[PDB]
Amino acid sequence: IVNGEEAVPGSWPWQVSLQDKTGFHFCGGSLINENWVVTAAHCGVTTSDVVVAGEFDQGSSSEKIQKLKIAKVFKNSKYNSLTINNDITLLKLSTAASFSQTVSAVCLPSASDDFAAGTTCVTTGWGLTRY
Amino acid sequence: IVNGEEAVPGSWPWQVSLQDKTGFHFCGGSLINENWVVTAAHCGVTTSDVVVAGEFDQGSSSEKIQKLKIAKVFKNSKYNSLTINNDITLLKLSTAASFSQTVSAVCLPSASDDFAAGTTCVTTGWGLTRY
Amino acid sequence: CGVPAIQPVL
Amino acid sequence: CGVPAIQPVL
Amino acid sequence: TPDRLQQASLPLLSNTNCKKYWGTKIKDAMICAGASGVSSCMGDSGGPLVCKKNGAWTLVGIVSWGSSTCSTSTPGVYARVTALVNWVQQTLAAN
Amino acid sequence: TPDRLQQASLPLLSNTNCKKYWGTKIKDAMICAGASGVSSCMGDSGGPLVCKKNGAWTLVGIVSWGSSTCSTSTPGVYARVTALVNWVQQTLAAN
Ligand SMILES: *[C@](=O)([C]([C]C1=[C][C]=[C][C]=[C]1)[N]C(=O)[C]([C][C]([C])[C])[N]C([C])=O)C(F)(F)F
Ligand SMILES: *[C@](=O)([C]([C]C1=[C][C]=[C][C]=[C]1)[N]C(=O)[C]([C][C]([C])[C])[N]C([C])=O)C(F)(F)F
Repeated sequence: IVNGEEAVPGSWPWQVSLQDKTGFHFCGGSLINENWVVTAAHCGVTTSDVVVAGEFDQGSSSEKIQKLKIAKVFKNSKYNSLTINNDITLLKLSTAASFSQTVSAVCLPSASDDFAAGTTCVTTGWGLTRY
Repeated sequence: IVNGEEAVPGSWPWQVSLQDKTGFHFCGGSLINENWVVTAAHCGVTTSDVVVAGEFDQGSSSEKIQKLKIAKVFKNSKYNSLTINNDITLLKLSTAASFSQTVSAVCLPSASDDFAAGTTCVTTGWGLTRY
Repeated sequence: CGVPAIQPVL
Repeated sequence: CGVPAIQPVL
Repeated sequence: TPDRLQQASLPLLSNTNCKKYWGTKIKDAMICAGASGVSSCMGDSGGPLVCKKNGAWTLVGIVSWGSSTCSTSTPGVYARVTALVNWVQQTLAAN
Repeated sequence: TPDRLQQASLPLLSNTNCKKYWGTKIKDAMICAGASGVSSCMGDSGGPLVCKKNGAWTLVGIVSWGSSTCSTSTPGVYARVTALVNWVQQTLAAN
């Protein structure tokens, strides 16, 4: 995120980090419950990637993080890789996340919900902070 | 403004301050040219009020400000004081503002312009900074 | 869901 | 009109 | 009021979405913005709401009213300049 | 990428206003936000766009794509969760 602000640790409890065997943070994801991860399809997750939960600082050696194995990758077949339309993949965990003060689920909308233009919403991430 | 940021001095060149004989900043206004001030009708301007231009800090004794007399108050008669509908008054100056690096006019839209929802616009002021 | 145990402060 | 001689920085 | 000139960036909303907050109070010559984590407050009235269009800053609203309390979760109500601009042209023209 | 978790508040825009920036690139299952002075960037993909509704944070977008450059004047494109949520319900249901 460009022009963000540092979040209050443990405050976006559903915010996971996608990392590779190497330990490289490659995309983000959101917990929708204890066994299930939501992310983009273009992030190209595989079963050797690790879902990392309860992170604030990828630099810390002292946080109580969970490194969780991916069992299955559910790529929405309505994903149109040329278009980048319907960009969503579900990731089923091999080991259920343990819910805590810092690991929790985000709520999902029902398909018939309205989110009007001009509404102030919030985005989180470990994205480039400057281009 | 609640949660503002301090502006770069002289950067909102059209931004005037409405003050009373007392020197009290009571509302804001915008320069639309050298002889003409736009503000709200509810601000209840009178001819003994002073249009103050080129201000940054009402606390300074050292800015090169212009204290300009009001000649006429043009209250939009479509102003509906109960409703607060059509809240606009024009103020004609007795002495023309001198335009400079810090005193300039804002552009006006044509009536047929579109300003879409979700657009990031900017507001300026000397308003309460905390309630 | 949706109610962090530690309040996001904006 | 509309182009300050000193750039507003946001 | 602060001594120093403040500024804030914020979003225009629709009247529709706006009557989700203010209802029948919101009329045609008024335009809403904020509910973003910023708010105009007592002392800002008459002051501008500017949007840049084709490189220049256009007066799109005049600070009117909103949350008694300057709640930053409540959208500010502004005068809608497009609806009043002919009056302005008509006034500068006569005088 | 920064070590520390960042956040940013920003506005949803309409698809319409959104094709004022991205045009035919903007499809039905995508939702736009930003162009506010903030931008999502490389490294944010898959991450959330949350809006609070009736006291709780709802997943309204999934960080998808935008300005090659993370321009903060260019709106970010996100996945639109309302359009994909039945697929999610259908998936959790089967497995
Ligand atoms: C204006 O500076 C204030 C501005 C204000 C207050 C709250 C939210 C946004 C902007 N205006 C008022 O207090 C007005 C006055 C009438 C209704 C137009 N009313 C309210 C409550 O918003 C001031 F009037 F000079 F203080
Ligand atoms: C994503 O983190 C980035 C995110 C991004 C970049 C710019 C603006 C907003 C968000 N996504 C990309 O780089 C994507 C990839 C395909 C098109 C979905 N494309 C672009 C250009 O936005 C990342 F892919 F992990 F870096």
